Amino acid sequence: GLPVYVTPGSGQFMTTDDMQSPCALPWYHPTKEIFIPGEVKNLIEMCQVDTLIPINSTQSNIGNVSMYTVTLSPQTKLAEEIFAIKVDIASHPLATTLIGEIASYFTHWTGSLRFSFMFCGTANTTLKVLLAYTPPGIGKPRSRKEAMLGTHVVWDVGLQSTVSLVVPWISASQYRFTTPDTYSSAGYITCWYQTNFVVPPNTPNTAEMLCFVSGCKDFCLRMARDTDLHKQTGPITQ
Amino acid sequence: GLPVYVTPGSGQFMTTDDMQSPCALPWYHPTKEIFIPGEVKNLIEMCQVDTLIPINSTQSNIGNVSMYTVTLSPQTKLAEEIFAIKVDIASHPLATTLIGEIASYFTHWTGSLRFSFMFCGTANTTLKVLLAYTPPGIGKPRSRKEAMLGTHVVWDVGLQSTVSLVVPWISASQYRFTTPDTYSSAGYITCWYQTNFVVPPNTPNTAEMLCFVSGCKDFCLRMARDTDLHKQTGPITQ
Amino acid sequence: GLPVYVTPGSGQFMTTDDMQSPCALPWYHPTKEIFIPGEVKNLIEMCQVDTLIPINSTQS
Amino acid sequence: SDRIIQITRGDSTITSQDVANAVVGYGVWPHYLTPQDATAIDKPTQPDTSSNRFYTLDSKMWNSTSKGWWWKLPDALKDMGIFGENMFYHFLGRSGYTVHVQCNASKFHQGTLLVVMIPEHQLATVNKGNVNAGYKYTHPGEAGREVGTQVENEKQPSDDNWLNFDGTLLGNLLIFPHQFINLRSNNSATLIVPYVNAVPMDSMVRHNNWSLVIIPVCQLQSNNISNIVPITVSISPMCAEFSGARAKTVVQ
Amino acid sequence: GAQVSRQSLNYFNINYFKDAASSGASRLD
Amino acid sequence: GAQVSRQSLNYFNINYFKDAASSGASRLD
Amino acid sequence: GAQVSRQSLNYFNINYFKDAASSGASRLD
Amino acid sequence: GAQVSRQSLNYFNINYFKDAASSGASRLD
Amino acid sequence: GAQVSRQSLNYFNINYFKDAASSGASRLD
Amino acid sequence: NPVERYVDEVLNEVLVVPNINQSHPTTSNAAPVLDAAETGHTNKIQPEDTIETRYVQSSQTLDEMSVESFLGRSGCIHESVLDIVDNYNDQSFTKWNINLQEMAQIRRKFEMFTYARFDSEITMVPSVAAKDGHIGHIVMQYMYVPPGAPIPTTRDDYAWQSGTNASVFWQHGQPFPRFSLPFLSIASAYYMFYDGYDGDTYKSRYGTVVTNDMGTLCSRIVTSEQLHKVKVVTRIYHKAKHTKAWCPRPPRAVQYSHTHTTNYKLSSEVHNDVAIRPRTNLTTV
Amino acid sequence: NPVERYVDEVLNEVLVVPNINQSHPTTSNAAPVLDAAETGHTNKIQPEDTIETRYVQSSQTLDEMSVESFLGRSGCIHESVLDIVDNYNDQSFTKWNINLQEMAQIRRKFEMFTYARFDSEITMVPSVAAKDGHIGHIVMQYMYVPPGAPIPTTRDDYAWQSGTNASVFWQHGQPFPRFSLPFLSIASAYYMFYDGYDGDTYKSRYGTVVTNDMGTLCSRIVTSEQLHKVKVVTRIYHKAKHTKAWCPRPPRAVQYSHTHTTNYKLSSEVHNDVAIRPRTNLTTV
Amino acid sequence: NPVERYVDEVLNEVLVVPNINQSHPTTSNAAPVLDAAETGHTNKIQPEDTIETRYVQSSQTLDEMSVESFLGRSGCIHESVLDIVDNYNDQSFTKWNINLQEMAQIRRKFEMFTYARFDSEITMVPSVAAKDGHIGHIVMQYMYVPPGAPIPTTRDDYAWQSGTNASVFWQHGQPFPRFSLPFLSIASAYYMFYDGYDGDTYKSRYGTVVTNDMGTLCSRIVTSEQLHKVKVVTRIYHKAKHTKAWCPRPPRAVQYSHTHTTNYKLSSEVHNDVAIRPRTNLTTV
Ligand SMILES: CCCCCCCCCCCCCC(=O)O
Ligand SMILES: CCCCCCCCCCCCCC(=O)O
Ligand SMILES: CCCCCCCCCCCCCC(=O)O
Repeated sequence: GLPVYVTPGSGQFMTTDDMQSPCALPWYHPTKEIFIPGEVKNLIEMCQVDTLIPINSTQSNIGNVSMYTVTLSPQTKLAEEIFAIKVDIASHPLATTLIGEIASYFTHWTGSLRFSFMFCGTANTTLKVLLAYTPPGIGKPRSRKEAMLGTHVVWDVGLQSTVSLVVPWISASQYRFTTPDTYSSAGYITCWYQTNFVVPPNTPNTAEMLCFVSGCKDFCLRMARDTDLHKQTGPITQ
Repeated sequence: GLPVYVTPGSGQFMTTDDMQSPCALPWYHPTKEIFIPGEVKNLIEMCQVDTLIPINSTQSNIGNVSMYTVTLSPQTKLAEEIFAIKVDIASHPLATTLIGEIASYFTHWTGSLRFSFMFCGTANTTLKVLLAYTPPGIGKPRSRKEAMLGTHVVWDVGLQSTVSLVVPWISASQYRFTTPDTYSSAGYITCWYQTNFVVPPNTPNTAEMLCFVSGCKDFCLRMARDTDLHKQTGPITQ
Repeated sequence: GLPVYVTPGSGQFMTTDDMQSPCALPWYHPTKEIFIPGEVKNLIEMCQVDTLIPINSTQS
Repeated sequence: SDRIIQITRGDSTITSQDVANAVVGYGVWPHYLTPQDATAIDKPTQPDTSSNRFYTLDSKMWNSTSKGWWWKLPDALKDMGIFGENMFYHFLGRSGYTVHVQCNASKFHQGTLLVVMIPEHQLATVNKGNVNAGYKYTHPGEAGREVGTQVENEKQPSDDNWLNFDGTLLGNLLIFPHQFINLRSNNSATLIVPYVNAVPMDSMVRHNNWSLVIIPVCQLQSNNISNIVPITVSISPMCAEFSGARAKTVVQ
Repeated sequence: GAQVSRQSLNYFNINYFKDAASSGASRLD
Repeated sequence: GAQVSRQSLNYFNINYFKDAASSGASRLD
Repeated sequence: GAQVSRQSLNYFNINYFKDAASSGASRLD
Repeated sequence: GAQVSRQSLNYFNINYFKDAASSGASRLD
Repeated sequence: GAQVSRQSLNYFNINYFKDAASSGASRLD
Repeated sequence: NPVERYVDEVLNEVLVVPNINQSHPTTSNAAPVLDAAETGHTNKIQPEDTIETRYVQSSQTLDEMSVESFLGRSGCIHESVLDIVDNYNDQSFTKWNINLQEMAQIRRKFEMFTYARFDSEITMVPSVAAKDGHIGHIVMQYMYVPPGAPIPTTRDDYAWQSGTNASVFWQHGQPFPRFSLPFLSIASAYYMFYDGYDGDTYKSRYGTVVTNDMGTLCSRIVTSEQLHKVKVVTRIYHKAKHTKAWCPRPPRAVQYSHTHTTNYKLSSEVHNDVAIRPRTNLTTV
Repeated sequence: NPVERYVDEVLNEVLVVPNINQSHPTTSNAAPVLDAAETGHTNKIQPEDTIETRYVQSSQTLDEMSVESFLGRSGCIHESVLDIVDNYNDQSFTKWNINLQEMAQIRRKFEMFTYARFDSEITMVPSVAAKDGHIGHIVMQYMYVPPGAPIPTTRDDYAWQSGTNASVFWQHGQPFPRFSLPFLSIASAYYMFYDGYDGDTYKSRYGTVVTNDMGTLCSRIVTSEQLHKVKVVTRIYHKAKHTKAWCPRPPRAVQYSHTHTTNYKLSSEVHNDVAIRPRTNLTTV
Repeated sequence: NPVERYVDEVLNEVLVVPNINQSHPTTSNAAPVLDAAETGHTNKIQPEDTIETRYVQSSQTLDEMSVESFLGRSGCIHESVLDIVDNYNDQSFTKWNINLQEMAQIRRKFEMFTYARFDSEITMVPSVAAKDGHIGHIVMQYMYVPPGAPIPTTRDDYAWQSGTNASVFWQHGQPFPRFSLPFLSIASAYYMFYDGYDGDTYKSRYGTVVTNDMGTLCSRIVTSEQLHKVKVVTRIYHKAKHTKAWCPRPPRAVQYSHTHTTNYKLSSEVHNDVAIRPRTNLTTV
């Protein structure tokens, strides 16, 4: 017979190996494949779709739709801060968004992020807001002046209800860890009143805003891993 | 020697594998093959041949030829029901027919079924009957009117003794399970008096009918499995 | 199957062998390589550079 | 104008002068079953304009405390003209839909509705072991379900809008064909969905292919709350075809 | 034996032993 | 089966069993 | 992959796995 | 050694060792 | 390495490792 | 193309089933649904002839229903037992008159035909039970003794030399033994049934026992007596290869009782002896 | 080129991501950053449209994010236990109704789609625990019993003959068993979710239990009773191959409670039932 | 020629060294032996310039001195211990934060460069010590848990399902496990040294611990509790493949004390802390 040399690794079972194996059902012919709308070939397709950020997930709001909305109203002090969160795609509150959940199945991420905001006040309610992205190496901005020195978008509310702020990939390394790691913490995104929330008389004095997130054309995930956003603490029975 | 990597599965014995093995009788020359009439190359050939349905298999009839016949006679009430059974190829009473037995060696089936009926009364006995197939999603018809709303054949007894009703493949899925499964229960086939059984005087007032079943050109079985229509509860000795 | 003859040495692990092995991270694409000054391809490059001799290495 | 829309189906025409474009589920327009994908061999019946027309359901009232509403298809149309008749006289049915949700208010009103079409929306029960949602509860008809009202029962399905009534987070419903009715922008939503299933045709009585879910994500508010603000749903089957004719199935 | 085919999709029908009984399942038809 | 390619860099895409289910992971696209 | 050379002294540089990391030591230069 | 034949039905009579005594049973005639 | 010869009696002198010391006994003369 | 046929083998699409064509309403004096079963032929009517069908492209294949496939699955035909109880010399070897009549599952499948010709793949699964704790080093010998060859009567019988008979030696820890056997009959095919005798008197034997002698399988634990007693059970599996079958027949409807015979037992309530389930009446589904 | 595509596979550069192009300051009445989420579409704005970007050549690839890759990793789906305690005949065999609903990790991944079609690679990892000291010679039999086939009720049930069913025999000391299964459904794809019933009454079953019957896995220790008792645990691993998926959906946000159902439990403090971590307030990162 | 280069690989003559040429007596105002080390350059003078050399053909090759060769030898980087003492559930599993900082031999070689890029071949050598007599049937599971993935806290933790993580299962008696890992960094090369922090305060971490997170290796004895206790020690070996290195540096001159840091200890007599051997005086060889 052909002389062979059994190499280390032989006989082992690696869950990620790619070998061939005999079929238990020889001659079996699978059901003809029919056309079904909605086929997905790559998870990137799902990362490119906006999903809502549970940005207002304080303990009293979790378990309520209100955990997804941010309230705006007439201010008495100028340049007030509206919200502030980390930009890290798998950090909280971004973690449970679809892109955050998918990112949690990988170890590395890269690319630019797309944050969108839809104003939901009356059509006669006006407002100008400043959305800013603060690259790392510094703490979150403590004022609007400090925040606008970074990347930002001044949003004017009007006929078009939604605005988008892109968080460009500004990193030392080509990739970052998806799990909360100092060295690769991507920065912050804050929101401030640019002018003020204004309404005519007989109009509600508060309004909600919805927040979305998705990845830009350069978004990419790497190194598959199990997620820590879901667990099993007992047997799943019949 | 050639470096090799022993893959998972090696050394195992799978009853359905397709490997080669050394011959215990080297140089042995098998007996010349001669022509024998009746060769079978595919079991479908056997599914296309009619065999009798033990449709009248009540406890008192089993063990008697009468379990294969259905009695007809002059009726006093109109549109009376003659018989009713499930269409499922491996259900009872279809189970022990040849096609039912073969179907019991597979997990899935598809295609149309051919049910035939041969009248065996005297040549002067007349009759018109309605054979109906009720597609699933509803209970068996409770009357002739209810039954004829489905697929059916009105059979007129005459010089030609036999009629055939085809149960078309009408299913959501391309295949169905051969074993009694709700989701894939194919429906019913019922028989009703269309007019009445009529005879001249001095002629027997009852007559028998034989029932056959076989598969149409689109019939097909899939996923080989052991049958539950036969068992072994002890050793078979010499 | 193909008749084979397992040769002596099979199954052993020699720290200096040069075999291939399955990758634990299939489909993974490594970070693009960038230019970094100072690449070394052979240790001889380091042997050709002068370094000081601690010639006066008495205990004191 | 891109703010306007006119949808004509059979003998019905619907208009809106403040739309937010329209959505075509998964980018596939509804179409009849082809012989390459078909399995049932009898010739299908295609009612055409007598079934592919807009059927308007019972309207609902939206108020500051509304938690949402949902309907299931084809269940919601089980009692709608020729389409309804056909789904009970035949074992198999197949159809696409044009869903037009209507809700106008005033320019001094504010509120936001998330309108979603979910394929295979398999509902959950809460804290009831392996007991699943009962047939009757997932087949409410044109009345649909008003989230936050139904008086509990064992086979009663989940009523948690934030968990999509199935153990997943509301914020991610956007991965399904959807639109928003943001009162300051539009007064209607339009979604055209194709037939979606792992089989070419199916029982319209025991399998609901799509579920229409409407959740008010931003509370309805105004300074004239006495004026009732309804939500009306009009659905039009598309390319409806049925197979396996027999007597009419009677449920319950 | 190697019944090498060509099309490039080359088919290698190999018979490792010298007896017909040793080969695997037969082709259909 | 051996799907022998040529370029010389010859590619040998071998399928050791006679059932499609037996082969390894699919190519992308 | 088989990087078949010719000269007859044929060289068969075979890569048994589908990932670059799987191959043996690199060539020099 | 490989005594490759051709007909396409290619025959591969392989001798894995370098001694005549090592080969299998002889052909007849 | 494969030192393929031809005559048809093809000779396949294969060297499975990348070091001269690894090959078997030398030829004579 | 031997390469196009190759693709069909991998996809299992060698034997395709016909499509259903679109049909239309008809009014004719040609009535396909009417026939005469007395002829002994099956009416060849198809769905297009009884209803208005649509056009449907069939994707089903009959490959798996082929005879090669049906009988080409390895099934148990024997369970050999070597149980060391109190005498190693007597209990360390045994013999079995080879046949495919002792296990119902494979027997019934082959008996769905009158004649069958095929090569056989025999796979053996030995399992050593440690009755006292250890199994030591178990080496087994399985010798095929064709009719006429000397049958061993002791564990050291000269016949174990196997100077001509084929023997397979298995060592505990090594993979399951397996070998192929060519079609063995002195005839052109094996008789699944035989309506004949080995003579013409009241004492002549009847049935396949007359035509199906396959010899004997003699086994022994090669290892000499060990301190700890073991129970070695070797299960024999058979698979038909390169198969042909003739004259299909009714499937076995009752349990088998003995080898090489169609004999059966009947109880007082026969419906318990067959797979038929009593119906309440003609109209109860 | 089938050789150029080969190089891309080895380097994992089949699906490349777009480069970022240099952009410049702009002053226009075209405002890409403004849109309307009400449409149900995602704004397609890119970084070049909101800031002045430099030109950068992307080297990232999406290969690893493919569906084949995502679902192409072998994960545990079952842990079969055969624990010999006091009755070998009753404890040496067992059965399992096959499904991918019992282990959270792989279940959640597949459930990120509504439908999925794929072949399956099953790998088994058996481990024999010596409760009394020795393990003897362990031989296992794993039989796939499709729905309808007879299920064994004893360790010597005739069904173990496996005359038609596929069985895998493993011998302790030999490599882990592994085999492939072709897409098994009677439909075109597996239902990850099913908003339907197996009837139309208050007692009809709901969900995937109606459509996902895969049969049973029957196991037994082939070896006959040994002096020393053992506990054999066979872990089953599944990997999807040649995969296709349709209609992505929200990931499971709460723990699973039962098989074939989306049912869940909620505590008095719901934030403990989801992965969401309570924020101090809107401005606390 | 890819075949001529092949011959050079087998003979290890890819990188040849220059010959020495014959030289002659010289009298010139060009003095090669004189230079200025202040420039930071090494005088390029060769033997032919200082003495009268003969002609000699060099046969030496530098192949073995290549970076691939130098770092291409498998060395131990970790010795994992699973010692069953009194609690199987707690002692049958463990974890290790992966790094190449714990074993001096390979660490010192890699640290002769500032940056290095390479794929890794991991080979594992498990050895089961029978503390009570038997080892039974040992099956091990080694799971690579990238940073972020759930780390198991019990031997039956759901994370062992390994639905996405890569796990290697080894069975006692089978060959040593081995697999390859592709260059893992989020950067272009691994940092052997890092003069930086993960922040800018007095409490920020310093060194490679900031940049070299490789995740965790989680192990467990898959086999359930056995009567006899064992001590399983798995030694991990690493070998660099397809290597590149940049900016060579001085070799470690004192013992290492901790991972990811250049910290060291000094005694009262420093000559004992370095490999330098005290000379009696300047002229004592
Ligand atoms: C060591 C056992 C040899 C294995 C059994 C070979 C069986 C092949 C013969 C088949 C003939 C069937 C007739 C019969 O029922 O006896
Ligand atoms: C011996 C076990 C057979 C191994 C398991 C095969 C699983 C493949 C079927 C996948 C269908 C998923 C639907 C479900 O959740 O039940
Ligand atoms: C299961 C263990 C994975 C085996 C270890 C892989 C090591 C490769 C990374 C090399 C990076 C060196 C930087 C360091 O000192 O930490």
